[PDB]
Amino acid sequence: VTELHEEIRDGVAVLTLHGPSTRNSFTVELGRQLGAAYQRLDDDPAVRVIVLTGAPPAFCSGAQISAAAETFAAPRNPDFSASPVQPAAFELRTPVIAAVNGHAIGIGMTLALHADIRILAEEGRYAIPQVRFGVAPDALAHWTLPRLVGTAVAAELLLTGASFSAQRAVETGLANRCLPAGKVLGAALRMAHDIATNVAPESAALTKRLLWDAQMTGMSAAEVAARETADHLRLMGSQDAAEGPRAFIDGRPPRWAGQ
Amino acid sequence: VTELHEEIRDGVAVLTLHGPSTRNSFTVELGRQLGAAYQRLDDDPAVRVIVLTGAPPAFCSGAQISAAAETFAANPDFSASPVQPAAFELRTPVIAAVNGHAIGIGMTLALHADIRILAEEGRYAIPQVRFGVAPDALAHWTLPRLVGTAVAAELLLTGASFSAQRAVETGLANRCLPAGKVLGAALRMAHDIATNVAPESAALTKRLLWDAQMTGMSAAEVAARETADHLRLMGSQDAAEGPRAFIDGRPPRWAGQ
Amino acid sequence: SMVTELHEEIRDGVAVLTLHGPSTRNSFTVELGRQLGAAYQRLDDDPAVRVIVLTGAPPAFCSGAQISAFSASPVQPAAFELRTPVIAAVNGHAIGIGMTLALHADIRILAEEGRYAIPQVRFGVAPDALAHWTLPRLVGTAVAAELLLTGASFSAQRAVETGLANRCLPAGKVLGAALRMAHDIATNVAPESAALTKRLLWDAQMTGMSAAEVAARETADHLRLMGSQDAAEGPRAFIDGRPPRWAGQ
Ligand SMILES: [K+]
Ligand SMILES: [K+]
Ligand SMILES: [K+]
Ligand SMILES: [K+]
Repeated sequence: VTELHEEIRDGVAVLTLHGPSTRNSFTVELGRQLGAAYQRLDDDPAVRVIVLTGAPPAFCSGAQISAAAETFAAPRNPDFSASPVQPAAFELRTPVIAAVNGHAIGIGMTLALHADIRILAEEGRYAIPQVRFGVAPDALAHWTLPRLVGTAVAAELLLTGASFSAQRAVETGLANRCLPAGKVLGAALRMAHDIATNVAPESAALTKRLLWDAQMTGMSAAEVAARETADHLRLMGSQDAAEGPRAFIDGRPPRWAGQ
Repeated sequence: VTELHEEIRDGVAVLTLHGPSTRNSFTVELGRQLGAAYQRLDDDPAVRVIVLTGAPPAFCSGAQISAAAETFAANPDFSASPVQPAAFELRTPVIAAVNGHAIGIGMTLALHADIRILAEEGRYAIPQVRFGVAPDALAHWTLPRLVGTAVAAELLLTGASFSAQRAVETGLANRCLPAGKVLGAALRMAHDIATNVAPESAALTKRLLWDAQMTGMSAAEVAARETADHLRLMGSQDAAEGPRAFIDGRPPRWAGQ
Repeated sequence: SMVTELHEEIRDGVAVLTLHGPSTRNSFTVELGRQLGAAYQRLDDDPAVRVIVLTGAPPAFCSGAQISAFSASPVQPAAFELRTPVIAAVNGHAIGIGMTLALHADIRILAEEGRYAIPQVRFGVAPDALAHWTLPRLVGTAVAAELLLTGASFSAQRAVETGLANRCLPAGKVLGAALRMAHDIATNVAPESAALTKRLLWDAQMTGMSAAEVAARETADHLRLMGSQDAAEGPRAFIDGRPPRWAGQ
């Protein structure tokens, strides 16, 4: 069993993948719980940011290989899905930061690719090696990965299943930052608390949803430009648009109301 | 109020955001002037490249925070895209010589250019969400197409500052240089295009590159447009002159089309 | 009258195609393009071929089109339309269509010393072989616009830093590195796993599939693979601590 732990404090929810005996291996039940937690936390107005992390020393070692030799495609309803976490982090209004504190392999990595922002441990092993086991990348990696690193880096990681370093993840655009493992979660939390304190709630929600809706649906430039205008009318019609500059000029923290 | 200055010499037009008392702050009226200049310079056959830059020591500090209260105290034609046409809609190449600080819309408008050279000493940020508004001037569309979704999400959702070096490392900028060298490097690049790149070749290439991004053209549609553009170009004078001039090691004498 | 020749060698699951034209630094012609497209199709269809490596007769990869004093896509099918992985071992100079055809490969390994450029606009023509589409999907729109609108030379190091290339190495090491990568795929990656992964990655780019459509195909491809012997063999080999033996190989 890998459990999902949850703690909410001062506007930041931390979800921890907790399976010490298996380096937090992914399971079907863990995927069900993670999707349910994403939805509930997204809906909770008190939650400004979600941080996803693993019980040290790993983030998520992915599918249990020794336990996956006879996972036949049995006919059933509901059927199997290659997207075992729904909703995906990129479907939420709430920003999601993956504090990848150690090894992230297979679906451990492809689920981390759903987050807006990734901070990776320098000491971690990272790979998407599904094709070396006779299956294929999952959880939308065929779509998320080229949108980070371009098609060549994506093809190399998906077609060879090769391991890559935290440093190469930053160099190629997969990850935002790399740090020693013991510093990763703290950096993610500092970033999360800065969003919770200093970024307006509706500003974050509309910006995240336009960024990702445009990717998900293939919006044209004209369609994105029109939605920025419509989102601006929504934001400028709320007092938070006056509070941001007022608080800055006063030298005080903003008192966000949201809408 | 920041003015727009314009100088055209030897096929290169330089537009300067000139507001020395405010780090070249942006206003809607400046945006209107910039869009109008883009359109006129695009239509001017003598202009091969447009370079956009700021009066030192800044590129453009964006919307003044100090001016926000007056704005929200007071338009049916409001747009989050206050510069139209965008640089990426033109036939004419646009280089942003980002000679210093570029903040907010100062940065998002710079993202419209084909090429960015950034000052190593500059402060760069898109901090709109920290002020209760959101990224503007198509940043939700231009930025992931430069740096990928993760760097884009970090810059847009946190509003954090970033260095010129990080801009180059991630794909936002083409080059970084000390501030006082940025404009000169942009001008050398602009004059190389004006001298050595055929006018219709630049126009068709820029428009296919950007039209395909703007409208999500399929690979098949892009391939068909390349074929059409080639048939247009191969039957023109400049397709003969380019190789002829190269074989002589002389500057080409372009006619355009 | 000699031409750039297309040579082919298949050994241990890896096909090497060589652009062999040392008299012209392996220049490209429409006829070479026809031969390359035909070889890509045949090798894709050959079950014995796990990976195709494209390379040039030293010291060049491909000097591009001849200059003098119909389709802009002269290689069909393109490498990215195949089921079979394609690695371009860009062992030297790749200019013009020499570079834009290299951009069709899944993976590029570039010689550190080589000159690279897409200089068509400097010759009164324009980028070709889908460079307007492949290039921004590697390096972003700014690096793409710079390379296409200036036509200027760029380095292998810059190619790796921007995402155009996967690795850069001294010229004399490039083919060896591509072959080691190819043989690792042939040995350690299941055939249908590579085919479906390649086709979904590229089809989604070619036709602008929505995220929902990509997710649905991942599920359908997983159902296909879970119904295949290689999905049993991968875990079984791992548990045994032995190399996998893929079906029909
Ligand atoms: K929430
Ligand atoms: K013009
Ligand atoms: K084959
Ligand atoms: K990069």
